[PDB]
Amino acid sequence: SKGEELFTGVVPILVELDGDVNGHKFSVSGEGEGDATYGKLTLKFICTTGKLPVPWPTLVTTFVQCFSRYPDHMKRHDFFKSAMPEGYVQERTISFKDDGNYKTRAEVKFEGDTLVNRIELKGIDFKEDGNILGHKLEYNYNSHNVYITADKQKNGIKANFKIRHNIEDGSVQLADHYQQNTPIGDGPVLLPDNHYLSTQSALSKDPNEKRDHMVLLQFVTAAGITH
Ligand SMILES: [Mg+2]
Ligand SMILES: [Mg+2]
Repeated sequence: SKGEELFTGVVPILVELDGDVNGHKFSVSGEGEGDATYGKLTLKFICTTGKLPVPWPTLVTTFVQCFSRYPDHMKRHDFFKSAMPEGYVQERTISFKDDGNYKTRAEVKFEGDTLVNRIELKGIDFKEDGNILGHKLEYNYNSHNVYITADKQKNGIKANFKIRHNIEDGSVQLADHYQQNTPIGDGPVLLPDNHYLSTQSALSKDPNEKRDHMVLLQFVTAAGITH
């Protein structure tokens, strides 16, 4: 298909986010590459405004599910690649249990041969010394299942999942995710049967990088459909 064919090799990625969380305004730029053949992502993000005012882990899901590996027998269920190159809008509400929420609106599309994710993020209702604004979350990341369903009147998809952020005291900060995706272009997209994406992520630091930053290595496989 046109869209899937754009992902058979290594594709460079750019991420650009502007955020406002409880009036703390910040921006992040990221770069790296994806290899959807292996479900593989490598990205490095820089906060360009100084110190990031929320913990890096809380932004991982916001910072390109077209790089998930869809098994061959599941090709017909890959909405994300089918919207390319024109792209899709991706919107979420991320509800941090007993704390505030993020609302995000992003557009994921090609600019030339580069896959771009441009995001606007708004966070409200955060506690000044909760786990987010108080920076109480460990610098690590768990493995999740992203449950996808068709959203036929939008010509797109929805997703619902729970992200678990470990807290430095050993507890966990839940971040409920609700997601909607809508194609931007006029080409045919794929409306999938129910399925999920199996995720795993590893966070690290670049020892020579003195700006506030995050290095992310991520592997994602679509699953839940046998034939
Ligand atoms: Mg720049
Ligand atoms: Mg079917």
